[PDB]
Amino acid sequence: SLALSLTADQMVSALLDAEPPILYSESEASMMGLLTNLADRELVHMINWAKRVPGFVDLTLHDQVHLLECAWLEILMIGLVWRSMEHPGKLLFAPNLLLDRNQGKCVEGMVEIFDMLLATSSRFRMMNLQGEEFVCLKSIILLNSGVYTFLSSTLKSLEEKDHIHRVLDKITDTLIHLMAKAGLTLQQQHQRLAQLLLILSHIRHMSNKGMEHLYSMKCKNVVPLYDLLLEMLDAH
Amino acid sequence: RXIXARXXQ
Ligand SMILES: C[C@]12CC[C@@H]3c4ccc(O)cc4CC[C@H]3[C@@H]1CC[C@@H]2O
Repeated sequence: SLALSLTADQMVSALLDAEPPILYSESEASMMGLLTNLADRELVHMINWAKRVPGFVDLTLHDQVHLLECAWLEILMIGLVWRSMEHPGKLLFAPNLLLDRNQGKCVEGMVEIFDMLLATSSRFRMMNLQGEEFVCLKSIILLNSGVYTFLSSTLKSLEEKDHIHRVLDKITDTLIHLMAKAGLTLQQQHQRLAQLLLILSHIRHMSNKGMEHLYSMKCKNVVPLYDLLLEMLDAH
Repeated sequence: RXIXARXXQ
């Protein structure tokens, strides 16, 4: 229940405190070798960030896991694209790794995904996303991706299901509270809320192509065996 | 049956 009392200030704080650290990085095989290794490495501070997201541990060891397996690629890119946002034309995978559009065509079908990634960064940019807004979005995305792929047969996962909506609702207030600060009309405010929320869906789409692409590169044995990353795959 | 399962806990 703790998740539901905190306020738009109280909230946007914890979503800030939980923020993962900027992780530095380290043929088609190699390119993919590269983002896999960062991807695998981010994939731990993601877990760690998930736990410190209000309402999550409130979730269930099984639901926690399933939201993550559902959303992991989505969060990587929402974050990817955000990092990438002041770098028009580029994907700031790490600081020490500022990949470009055409560098996406070192991998089969990769450029197009990039192409999607970049456009959202554009969007987020030209829309002027703010960190608070973003931390918000990121959590929303974590909470809403696996929400409607649960095993809704146990009345314990029917508590769980409606919990998430409550949180998710709170989060949207937070966002609201946030947007009210900027000083937009209530039109422009929810004109906004609709702004972001849609993007998310383009992010699901992107995560999905992305998840297929990853799985294929697995097939060609062109991705290293990053145990954690690989097991993120093997739940789709 | 896991790293995800052990890091999350
Ligand atoms: C998942 C891919 C490797 C990991 C990449 C990554 C790696 C790190 C990161 O912070 C974000 C992303 C989004 C794009 C991802 C790629 C899209 C296709 C490829 O499989």
